[PDB]
Amino acid sequence: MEKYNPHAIEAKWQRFWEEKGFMKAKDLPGGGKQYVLVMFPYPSGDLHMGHLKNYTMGDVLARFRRMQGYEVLHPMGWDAFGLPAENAALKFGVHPKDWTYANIRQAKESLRLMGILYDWDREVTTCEPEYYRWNQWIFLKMWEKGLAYRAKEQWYLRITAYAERLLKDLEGLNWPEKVKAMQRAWIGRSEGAEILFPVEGKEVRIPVFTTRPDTLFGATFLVLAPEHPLTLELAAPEKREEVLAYVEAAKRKTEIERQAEGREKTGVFLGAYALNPATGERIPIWTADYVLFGYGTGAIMAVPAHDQRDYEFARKFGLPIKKVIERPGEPLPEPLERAYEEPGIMVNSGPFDGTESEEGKRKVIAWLEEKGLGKGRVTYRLRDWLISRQRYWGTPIPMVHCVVPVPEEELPVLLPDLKDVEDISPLEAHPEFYETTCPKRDTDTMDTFFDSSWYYLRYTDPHNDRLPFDPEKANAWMPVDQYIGGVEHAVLHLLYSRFFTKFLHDLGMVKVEEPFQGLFTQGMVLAWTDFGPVEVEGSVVRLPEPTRIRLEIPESALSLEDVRKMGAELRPHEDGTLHLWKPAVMSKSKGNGVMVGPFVKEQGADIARITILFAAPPENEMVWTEEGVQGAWRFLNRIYRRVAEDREALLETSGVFQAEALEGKDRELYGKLHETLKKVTEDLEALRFNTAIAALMEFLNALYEYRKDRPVTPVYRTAIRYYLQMLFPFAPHLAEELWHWFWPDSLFEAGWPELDEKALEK
Ligand SMILES: [Hg+2]
Repeated sequence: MEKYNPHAIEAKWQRFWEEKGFMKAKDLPGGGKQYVLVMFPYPSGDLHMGHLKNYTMGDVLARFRRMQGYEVLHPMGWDAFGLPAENAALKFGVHPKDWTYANIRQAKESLRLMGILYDWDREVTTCEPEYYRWNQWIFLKMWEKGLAYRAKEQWYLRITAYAERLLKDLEGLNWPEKVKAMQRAWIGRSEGAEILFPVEGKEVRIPVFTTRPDTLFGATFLVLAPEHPLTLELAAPEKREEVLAYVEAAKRKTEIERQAEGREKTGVFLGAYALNPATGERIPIWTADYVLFGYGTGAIMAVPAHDQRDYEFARKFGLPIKKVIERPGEPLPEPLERAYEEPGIMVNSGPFDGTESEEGKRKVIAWLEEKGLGKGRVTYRLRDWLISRQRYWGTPIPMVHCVVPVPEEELPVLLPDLKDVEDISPLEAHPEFYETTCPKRDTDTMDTFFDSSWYYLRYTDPHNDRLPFDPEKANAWMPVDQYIGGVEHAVLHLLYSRFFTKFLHDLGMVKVEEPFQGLFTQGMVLAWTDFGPVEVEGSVVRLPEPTRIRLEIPESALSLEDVRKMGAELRPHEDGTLHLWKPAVMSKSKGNGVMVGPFVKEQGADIARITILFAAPPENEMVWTEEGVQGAWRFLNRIYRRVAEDREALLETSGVFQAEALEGKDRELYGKLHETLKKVTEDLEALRFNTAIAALMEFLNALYEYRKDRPVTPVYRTAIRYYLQMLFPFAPHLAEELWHWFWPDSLFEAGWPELDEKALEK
């Protein structure tokens, strides 16, 4: 009897599935659908098992949903723009376009060889004009809606205008809490307050914003930015000269060097005074370079005792320092050597004395609103999105500097046609490019994050040359049911995407306001890596510089316990010394990547898929090991052997039987079959792919145990049929192969087995 052999059968089925177009997505789903999306990769060459873990996950879900009868959209594309292609050009002296298309061909083959099936008709390549013309289109619509502006002097997207919705809409979002929390923390909603300071002898009252209203009684002076309209106006007669000069000198500088840590503290007393609303005390008004006009109201109240910058300023110019916050368990030192910036208890704050700091902010705000001295104001840490880039390989900003927007019908604004590779601001060295008539071209390209903030919508209508996409098509496929990928480092991408969707929704183009209904997070794939020799003495491990550098840690010494805790192990080398080994993120740089092409050629696709899928929960990190590979071989070998051994008998057997009439082991098998179907189905729907495989391994053992006592029976034949259907999503090639031994059509046409509720009883 022969044995399982991945070679030949896999290439056979891969072509079969493609030609049959089983995974082609309909233009408009009708009565349900499933949109399975995996984060598209940067076209940087051949992929390794780390990348394939995500793509395999997507293929499993897609095949499963397809078998259930859903209309499935599982597309692949390329995040082609960016620096990678540019660095390559400067290295190999090749056009970025050529390097990209070559890498695309390789990655595509790697995906195909793993048995991954996409609707390639919906392929997108971001570096193509057919795609980035729509980036420019969207950019104009944002400009037209006041969401895109220029500021000193690059372009920005007013994402902060959606800060509140980006935060609020998270509540109804069914994502992992850890991801939602990272979104919340990045946006950073904070409770603040705008306080009004009356100016002695003047009509004007100076507005000041602060997140520490709890320290109001400690405000000993005000500080206006030099560019503040009140700096010169309030400047006393015998101070206007000095102030005027300072203001001018301030402009000659930049906000970076003004807010630069280390520089000496400079400033000028305006000769004018303000009244502290809380104490009614008279405080001097100053102007200083460290205060910028762009933030808050361009003016701040200074609380030396609780803000280190104000402390240094007060100390340098001899300004009063008043303590109003203390630690709960001890009074502050006297005199004060530095500012105490942490929460505590309010003191020297009139009626607020003894009030806990955080709660005190609310009391003071509420107090200010009642007396009409100030109001609560919400602030966000989230800043606007800087999209301007001085690079060649990117989407050109559709703007002209006569600042006029390029006409919608004149789009796209194509990139210059080089002559040199070193020729790559890059757009500035192209006179025949920026030289145009007013309706000079902008010489900046868009941050590639712009490209990826809506690619999932383009997939719904990839060939539309009139709009980024037809609302009808997009609304039919959206939202994405499961977005697959690592999130640990995708805070921005997720935020930017949600932003784009909400904007496109405001334009009436998208029904939903949240692009990803579900996040299928994937942990990193690791691989045992040799970091170098070490020297051990007692419980201490000395790390030679080369070894320590590869590990990227500050310790030149580790305890045996530290080594264990990090998941490392000291292993004897033939060189006669011990080396420190440890699972490390699989990446080309680390030189620990397991390339798809080579592996599949030497082993197989199903073997790789099972190795990845069974290693651990998808959300957890996993280590690719030869042990896992052999375990995969063993499992596939046993499935093949079981069916091969009973092939002759199975052929002469009918699968028709009466469940109620089953007895003994036959009835026991029927029960186990359906319990397995339930576990596998629910594990798949819950994204617990490793446990689904475990259930299949367990049921395979039950099949072997059954055949010890019973022959090939109708119920057994049905169990084999169901098994192959349940196996298809995980190891599609072997499943399809064995299926054709007894059945005519493809597993894609067999559907998903129907669960028998009653069989689960008792
Ligand atoms: Hg391109």
